[PDB]
Amino acid sequence: MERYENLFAQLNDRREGAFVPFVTLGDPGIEQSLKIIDTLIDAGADALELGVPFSDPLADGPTIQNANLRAFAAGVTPAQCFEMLALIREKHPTIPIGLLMYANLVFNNGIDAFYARCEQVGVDSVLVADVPVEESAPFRQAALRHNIAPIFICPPNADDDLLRQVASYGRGYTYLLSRSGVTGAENRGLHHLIEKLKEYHAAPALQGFGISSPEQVSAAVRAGAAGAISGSAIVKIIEKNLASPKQMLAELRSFVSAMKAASRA
Amino acid sequence: MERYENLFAQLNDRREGAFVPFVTLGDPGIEQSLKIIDTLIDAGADALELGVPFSDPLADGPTIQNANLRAFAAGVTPAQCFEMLALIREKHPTIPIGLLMYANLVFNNGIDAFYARCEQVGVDSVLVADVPVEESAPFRQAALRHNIAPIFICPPNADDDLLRQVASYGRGYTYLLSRSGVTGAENRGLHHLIEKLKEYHAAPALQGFGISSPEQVSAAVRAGAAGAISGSAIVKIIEKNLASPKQMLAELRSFVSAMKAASRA
Amino acid sequence: TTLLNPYFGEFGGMYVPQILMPALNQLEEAFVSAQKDPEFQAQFADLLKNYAGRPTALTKCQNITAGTRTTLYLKREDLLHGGAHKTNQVLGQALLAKRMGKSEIIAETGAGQHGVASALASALLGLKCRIYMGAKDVERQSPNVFRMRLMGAEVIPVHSGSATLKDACNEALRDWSGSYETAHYMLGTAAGPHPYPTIVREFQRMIGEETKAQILDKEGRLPDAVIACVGGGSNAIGMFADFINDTSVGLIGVEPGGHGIETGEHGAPLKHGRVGIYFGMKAPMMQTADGQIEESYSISAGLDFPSVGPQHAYLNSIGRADYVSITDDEALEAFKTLCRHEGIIPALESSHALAHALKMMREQPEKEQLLVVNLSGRGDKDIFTVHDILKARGE
Amino acid sequence: TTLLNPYFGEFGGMYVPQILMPALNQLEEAFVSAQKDPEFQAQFADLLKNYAGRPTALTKCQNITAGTRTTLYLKREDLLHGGAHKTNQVLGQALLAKRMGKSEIIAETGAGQHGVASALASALLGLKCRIYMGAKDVERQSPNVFRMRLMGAEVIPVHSGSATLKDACNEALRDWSGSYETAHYMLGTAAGPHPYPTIVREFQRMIGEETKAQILDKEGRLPDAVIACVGGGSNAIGMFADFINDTSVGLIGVEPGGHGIETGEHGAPLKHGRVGIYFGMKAPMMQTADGQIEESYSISAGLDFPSVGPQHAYLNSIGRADYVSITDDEALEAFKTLCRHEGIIPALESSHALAHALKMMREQPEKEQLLVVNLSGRGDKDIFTVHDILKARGE
Ligand SMILES: O=P(O)(O)OCCNS(=O)(=O)c1ccc(OC(F)(F)F)cc1
Ligand SMILES: O=P(O)(O)OCCNS(=O)(=O)c1ccc(OC(F)(F)F)cc1
Ligand SMILES: C=C(/N=C/c1c(COP(=O)(O)O)cnc(C)c1O)C(=O)O
Ligand SMILES: C=C(/N=C/c1c(COP(=O)(O)O)cnc(C)c1O)C(=O)O
Ligand SMILES: [N+]
Ligand SMILES: [N+]
Repeated sequence: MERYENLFAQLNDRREGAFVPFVTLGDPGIEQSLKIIDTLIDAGADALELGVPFSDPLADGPTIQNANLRAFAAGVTPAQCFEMLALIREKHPTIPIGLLMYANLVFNNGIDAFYARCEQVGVDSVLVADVPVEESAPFRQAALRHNIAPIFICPPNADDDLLRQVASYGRGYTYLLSRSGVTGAENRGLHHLIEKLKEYHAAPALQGFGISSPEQVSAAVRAGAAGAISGSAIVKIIEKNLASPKQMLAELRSFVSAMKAASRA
Repeated sequence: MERYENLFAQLNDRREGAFVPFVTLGDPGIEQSLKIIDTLIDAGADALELGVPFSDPLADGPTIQNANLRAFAAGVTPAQCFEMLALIREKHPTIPIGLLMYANLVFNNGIDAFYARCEQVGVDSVLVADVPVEESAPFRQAALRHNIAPIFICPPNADDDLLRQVASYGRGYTYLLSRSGVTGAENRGLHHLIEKLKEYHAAPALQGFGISSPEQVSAAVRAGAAGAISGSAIVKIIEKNLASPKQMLAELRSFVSAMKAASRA
Repeated sequence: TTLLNPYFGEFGGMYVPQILMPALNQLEEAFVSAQKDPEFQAQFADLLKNYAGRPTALTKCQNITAGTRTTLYLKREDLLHGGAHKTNQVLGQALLAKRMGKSEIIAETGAGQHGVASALASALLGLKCRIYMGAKDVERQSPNVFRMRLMGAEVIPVHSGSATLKDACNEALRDWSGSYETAHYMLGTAAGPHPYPTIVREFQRMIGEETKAQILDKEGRLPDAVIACVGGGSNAIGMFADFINDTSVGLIGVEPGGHGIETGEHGAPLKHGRVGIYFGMKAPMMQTADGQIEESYSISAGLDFPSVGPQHAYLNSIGRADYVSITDDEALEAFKTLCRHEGIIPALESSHALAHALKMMREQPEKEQLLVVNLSGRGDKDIFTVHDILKARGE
Repeated sequence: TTLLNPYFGEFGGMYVPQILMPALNQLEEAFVSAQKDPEFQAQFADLLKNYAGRPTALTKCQNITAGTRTTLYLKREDLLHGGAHKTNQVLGQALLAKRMGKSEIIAETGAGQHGVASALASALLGLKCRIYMGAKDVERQSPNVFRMRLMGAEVIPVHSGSATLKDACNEALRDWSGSYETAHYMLGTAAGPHPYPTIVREFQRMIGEETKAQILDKEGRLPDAVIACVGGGSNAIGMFADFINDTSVGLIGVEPGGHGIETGEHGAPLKHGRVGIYFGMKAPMMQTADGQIEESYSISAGLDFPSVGPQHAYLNSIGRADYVSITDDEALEAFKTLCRHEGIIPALESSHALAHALKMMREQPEKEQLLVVNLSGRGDKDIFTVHDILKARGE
């Protein structure tokens, strides 16, 4: 499909950046996770980034580490995640859905089969966090074969060759890393990269890592990014309100609405 | 003097071996030690072997180790021992008195001065336990200078050269070791040695180490030894009756009388 | 793009977040440059000789092969400064770190021997060292925690996951992904992303080089087999490397069988896992049907790891090396036997290799065979663990 | 009558009960015969090289002498199998025991390194080993108790006296006086009755021989001084011996100052005791006015001894060697400094020698001097003791 392409064209018209929340599928349970995701969308999420729980998430800090642990405590499996994704797409036909994957979950029982499953449930993109462009050939080939956008990372230490590869190999959006390190709202994190990506006709850039406030969202848009991703800030609201599922959704709605408002220029 | 010479001549006439108890001077206190020694003599002791408490008595097993410790707990010093010896000799003019010494106590403030002190209080012999004949020259010289008999050891592993040296260098009596090891009643321990000593005109032999019963005393006499020494067996009676000073002396008297009776042939 | 091949057949690669690729390429370039730099090689050789104590002895067993036709030598890496083979390649990587202008060191450790090595090299060469160690290992290898801290290293207990080596590896890599500008990640085994499996092999290969020279001097021939325990794979590849082209020499790697392969509580992914992608590499791993990484188990902290270095997976696949497993109880018996009959207290890791050699001898006692066991470390770190076990058994 | 001189000037001799003189004469004869037996020398050399790991490194300090004109080398006996120099002469005495037809070994131990050495040699060479150790030392050197027992040695705690090394010595000698027919007393220091001070020196003298060769190779000259801690005296006489006729080379022995010489709680009889007769020898000892032997004290179990070997008393008397003392706190600072700045964890015994070298440097930092410290052992046995202290101080 063309869900990212359609989204960015609409946002372009409305003079808007995208706001894209991340959560872990099945955190803190399947049913509450589905409600959380519906709340994110109703509150103004332009797209979703959704993590499949993985035993050893090496690009994630403690907040999202503990999200993965909560989902596992609820018995969440990749199979159950794909059932969730199907339900989400059934409810929401146009919102772009991207998965955050670790390589072994994609590789496990066949790379091609993984991307085929993504296509079946209506996923639009897959970001494999521990597969650099250098190792990406079978992943991006399988992705394109099944109409999935493979997402690649433009780090702050990116050189020209990486920029050209990311622009060529990637579809849907380009991930603009705010900083080195791992995910975390505690650690807050470039025009030359944004400009070069546009020169090489890369997919629109979403800034991610350490974005936890509306001011950072506004600033990313001002910089020329097409939008911003926030994960740990969202997940902290879940963690804080485990015993209060009703307040959890209210506070999620308030936060997402505020972040989305800041994307509007 | 000639106290050993006079004793053995008298015993020879009476067809008797000597019975010679050992105790530690000042065990369990000065006053009780003096009473113990008077009891030993009244009960039939022919001679005395008396230990001066030493911090590290390497030829002694646990029983006499603990006798030394008891005397130290009573604050007994070599100076106090010499005061005791003077009192003992004052009471008992003819009984031979031998000291069991460790080398450092003799060497400490002058070998010559030590033997001079022995002479002053009326000691007849000194056995330095950790000075073999090979190292004995300044000890036996000082001993003879002050009319003290230096005692030497004939071990069961004695060769001819040792026998000849012991016979020549020693006075008073020859110590016939029953066995290897250290003092102890728990460990019970030779005619060829007794005969060779007599051939070389050595001082009369007293058997010692592990002698704790009248049968062993009789057997030593039968073998041709001039007598027997018993230490740990005596000291055990002291140790057993610390809270009962009256029974202590009664049991000491009974035991010494029985051991002495067995020396009679 | 790389200067050297990141793969051993299908296995290996550089499966790290994109952020870390320049750090890995920099390290590779630095290594290739150092390997042809006579001054680097001289500095490394001088440290190995005059600081670490190389060459290490090759000891002929005098008693444990009695009545058999096995001749058994022990390569005595237990005599190396620090008490294990880990010290060799740490000295090389620390010199690389200095060469690259890094002032800090990150390391993971399980048995604490790599941690001790990282700490001592950092103290010597003026680097600030922090060490991740699983909380379970902090307890069962406690003497090395004390040693690391006395040498001024920061020791950070890891409570996540199994609280053992894989979890220390995770945290070390997470740390590096944010601190690579000033910290060198001194990976302690022949695993992880390229170039580490290659660098670690090349900085350990003096083990096998010395062994070859020593066995030729003493026996006038090559061994029938060399035998080494395999966690991540560094002491084994260090022993194996110089013998790979000597086709008559058997290469036998010994993974931990734990409570028994059938219990699932082991650390033997090479032979009982399946290929996956984790810790920067494509390699055999213990994993669930779903592709979650399984927790391993071994009585030995140093072997308690659910994957294995890619060069071992490759050497296995082509049949050049053979891999076996040894249980906790087999390793404990080998430990006791070496203590009592040769007067050497071996690391419990190394005891797995010895246990397999003892099996080779006992199963076929009239087979003529000349064997070398890599005695990768001494057992001081293990004596409290082993004693506690040999008390719940009477003994 | 003896084959060799039992005295060093006034000091030494054979002050044992008469029962033990044949055992000592037998041992002397066996030693003299072995010393000219090419097969004995070859067997001893082979064990030292291929089992124990000789020669040991000579390490130049890279950091702790910065800003001074001191060049400091460490003779790395900490790298010897077992972890201390004690292993050298135990291998020689064990071969002597076999030569004499003995099947059992008695040993005393304080730091437990001689105990570990006696146990490992007995396991290797097929001897039954029992070790006396003071109960206080069983506690503060506990890792070595575990090591001894794992190698099949019987460890017997001694509760009499100070429950430290002198009390272990007492019990070992008491035992031998009854068991000499079948047991060899493997005395662990250069003290006791002749021939032990001589035998122990000759079986340790490779320390100084190697040091001389190594320093000539690296510096082209002899050291200005060699520095070693002194308990009974074996590592120091082992370092000193080959330099005694090199009159330009200072010989500096370091006794434990404990809490301070003025407190009376120390182990420095050579310089602060007076001559006495005890443990089979005429030697300086800590003693009361009355001639009772005083209890010593040191933070280091291996130096906690109230006498000293007679050859050291002699070398002192003629001015060939100089003896000094170092307190607990000075030794602790040297321990910390070596750990943090050279990455070597030294025995607390050895730390006394290092502390004095550090004083020589710090007091006169523009004095040109080439120094060697005998690093007689590694500090693994001490790490729990040192940590507990460095917690009651904050740190
Ligand atoms: O707000 P934060 O700091 O929690 O960041 C949330 C990011 N969540 S995510 O799915 O986009 C994401 C994207 C990339 C990641 O790793 C990689 F860069 F190496 F690929 C990890 C997570
Ligand atoms: O009855 P036991 O077994 O207690 O023996 C008591 C002996 N007491 S003693 O003074 O004669 C005595 C005699 C000699 C000693 O040592 C030496 F032989 F080495 F010189 C020790 C004590
Ligand atoms: C995990 C660790 N040690 C592993 C180890 C191993 C296993 O690691 P390699 O497979 O990398 O050699 C073998 N022998 C010894 C003495 C070891 O300490 C560590 O010290 O960090
Ligand atoms: C008392 C003991 N050790 C003494 C020792 C000493 C002091 O002993 P010598 O004076 O005999 O070297 C020095 N260095 C080390 C490492 C030591 O272990 C013992 O291990 O029995
Ligand atoms: N493994
Ligand atoms: N001393």
